[PDB]
Amino acid sequence: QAIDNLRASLETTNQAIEAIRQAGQEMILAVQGVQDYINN
Amino acid sequence: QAIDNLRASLETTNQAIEAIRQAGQEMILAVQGVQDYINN
Amino acid sequence: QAIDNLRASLETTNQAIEAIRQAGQEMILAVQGVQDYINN
Amino acid sequence: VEENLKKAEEKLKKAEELLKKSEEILKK
Amino acid sequence: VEENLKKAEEKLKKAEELLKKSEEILKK
Amino acid sequence: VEENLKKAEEKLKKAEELLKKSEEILKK
Repeated sequence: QAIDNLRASLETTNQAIEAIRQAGQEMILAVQGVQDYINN
Repeated sequence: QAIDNLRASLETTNQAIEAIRQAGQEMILAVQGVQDYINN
Repeated sequence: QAIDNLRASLETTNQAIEAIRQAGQEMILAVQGVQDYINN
Repeated sequence: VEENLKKAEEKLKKAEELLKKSEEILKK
Repeated sequence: VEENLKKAEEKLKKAEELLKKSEEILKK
Repeated sequence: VEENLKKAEEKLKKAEELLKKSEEILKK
């Protein structure tokens, strides 16, 4: 069960990382949006 | 002990992720600060 | 082998985090580049 | 830009929730 | 700025690849 | 904005330190 517990923790951690990765893609679009507006 | 070693590693990894997550919150404030200044 | 499997997964996860961390350093340079251009 | 930053903030909050869940599983 | 955002996008794509690999190892 | 980017850079450096520590624990 201790092995299963670690596996469930690491699954959860990977989901957290994926949420940060998607936040990063939104921040690239935000910086792109600022750069677009000052170059309009 | 190998199970305990993995657990300590994953604890450490989670702390690293939390540092990146907080860096992300500071980058949102930075992009907000740029957007605020060009809209002043 | 289940312990070895978790270890290989966590190694892989740590590499993913490091890629996000480096993406963060590039995004700081991007926001710096925008801030530099509006202050030129 | 504000919509993109809102969506980013939402995803960072979900990441925090998931990290606390990971930590709680590890405690067991 | 565009080069920095390109490099960031490349690293986020490598992170996604590595997360899918991690998930596949866990399934085993 | 410069203070926010400084704080972000500090947190990214702490993350690198913690990842190297995680890797060192795994080696054991």
